[PDB]
Amino acid sequence: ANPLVYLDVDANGKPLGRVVLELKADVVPKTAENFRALCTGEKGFGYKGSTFHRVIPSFMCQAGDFTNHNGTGGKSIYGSRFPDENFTLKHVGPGVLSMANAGPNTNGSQFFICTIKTDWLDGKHVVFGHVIEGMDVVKKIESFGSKSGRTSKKIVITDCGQL
Ligand SMILES: NCCOCCNC(=O)[C@@H]1CCNC(=O)/C=C/C(=O)N2CCC[C@](Cc3ccccc3)(C2)C(=O)N[C@@H](Cc2ccc(C(=O)c3ccccc3)cc2)C(=O)NCc2ccccc2CC(=O)N1
Repeated sequence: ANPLVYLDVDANGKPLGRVVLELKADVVPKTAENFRALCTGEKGFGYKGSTFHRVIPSFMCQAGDFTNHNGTGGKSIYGSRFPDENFTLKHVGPGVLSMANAGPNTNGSQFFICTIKTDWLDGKHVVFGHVIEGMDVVKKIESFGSKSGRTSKKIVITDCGQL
């Protein structure tokens, strides 16, 4: 079965709730495993305590830069980056979970959750999961974003793991 993982998120130290994500290990096993292991911290590093550092209304909420917390960093469980596994799954609508990158073959740890259909990212960002519960939490995160992506409050993944 595809793994389910969670992100528990605060805004300014106030809980927003839990996002439940299904990882499509059937289609993108390697990309799904990276995210799963970063949620559990099993390699000695991962998402716990890091932030949603770029949140753009009517676009997406981006997180996972646990080295620099600013969108320039992060790393994968396989090394500093790994190639795009495939582009099979598409940016079909809100709730899509997809890998951030700095161009081709630069997947590390940064990821995003879409709040609209981001079809122009098809073939450029590897989709690997979807929100199955807590989309309302994602909408709360989105409400603290801005056109530049700078957040109005400190949005923190206080805990995460595998369900
Ligand atoms: N209301 C409606 C609004 O509609 C507007 C629509 N806007 C859209 O379509 C927009 C239009 C185009 N602008 C953008 O690309 C926005 C870019 C942006 O913010 N920075 C700020 C952060 C830094 C930069 C540049 C930089 C500087 C140093 C090192 C690396 C990059 C630029 C970046 O690029 N960092 C990646 C994140 C990442 C991910 C993984 C790694 C990594 O492991 C690694 C990389 C290399 C070697 C080893 C490891 C590093 C960085 C970033 O953030 N990628 C952008 C992104 C992220 C998620 C989803 C999509 C998109 C595309 C987008 O945003 N496209």
